[PDB]
Amino acid sequence: MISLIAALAVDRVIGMENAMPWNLPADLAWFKRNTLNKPVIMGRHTWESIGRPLPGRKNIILSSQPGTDDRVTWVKSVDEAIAACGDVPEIMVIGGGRVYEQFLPKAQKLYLTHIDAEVEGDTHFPDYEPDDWESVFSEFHDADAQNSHSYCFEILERR
Ligand SMILES: NC(=O)c1ccc[n+]([C@@H]2O[C@H](COP(=O)([O-])OP(=O)(O)OC[C@H]3O[C@@H](n4cnc5c(N)ncnc54)[C@H](OP(=O)(O)O)[C@@H]3O)[C@@H](O)[C@H]2O)c1
Ligand SMILES: CN(Cc1cnc2nc(N)[nH]c(=O)c2n1)c1ccc(C(=O)N[C@@H](CCC(=O)O)C(=O)O)cc1
Ligand SMILES: [Mn+2]
Ligand SMILES: [Mn+2]
Ligand SMILES: [Mn+2]
Ligand SMILES: [Mn+2]
Repeated sequence: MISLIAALAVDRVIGMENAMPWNLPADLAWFKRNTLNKPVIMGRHTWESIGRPLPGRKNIILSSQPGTDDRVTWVKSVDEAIAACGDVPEIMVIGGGRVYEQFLPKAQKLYLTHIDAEVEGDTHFPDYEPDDWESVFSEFHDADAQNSHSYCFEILERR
């Protein structure tokens, strides 16, 4: 099973200048909770944004070019990325925009954080078709001293 996980600001913005212009520790905790002990697939730009291997996860990087770090696994196509995960229950695709667009048709589950923040961005989550997805979990949180925007965690499953 392939899942996508992402945090989206208003208008589906997911990044700006290879970074994310919000700091929401509760959402990072959610990301860790839902990805630990699973393989994670990311594009090369997201690998450079994260800046180091994510511990406790098999890190698979998509790039057309040879890899430059043997602490992670480098693959050259979508099919190779999936195969490199082996026979696990759930593969997590962690972006960025180009990678989400290629894996969305293959995904059964979306883990989305909707952040109530107006962010100029240069990268968006794919338009997906709402009729294709059932919301199975949602949990809203007001802003607090640690998280400066309200946010909603949602899980959707392909109908
Ligand atoms: N809000 C969130 O949840 C979230 C999550 C992840 C990322 N982001 C943000 O997303 C932005 C980065 O996204 P992006 O769309 O620019 O880049 P991306 O999807 O991270 O990386 C694209 C790169 O991945 C490689 N790639 C993708 N598909 C491939 C394929 N089929 N075969 C081979 N290589 C492939 C290519 O590398 P080569 O050029 O080396 O061939 C391509 O240039 C940043 O702003 C980051 O902060 C946000
Ligand atoms: C840019 N990026 C890709 C990306 C994909 N999907 C996402 N989905 C959502 N919901 N929120 C995102 O921020 C998000 N980010 C990342 C991803 C992870 C990290 C990072 O440092 N993670 C640590 C933190 C553990 C903690 O603080 O509790 C860890 O996991 O151990 C940094 C940048
Ligand atoms: Mn092929
Ligand atoms: Mn197999
Ligand atoms: Mn806000
Ligand atoms: Mn599209």
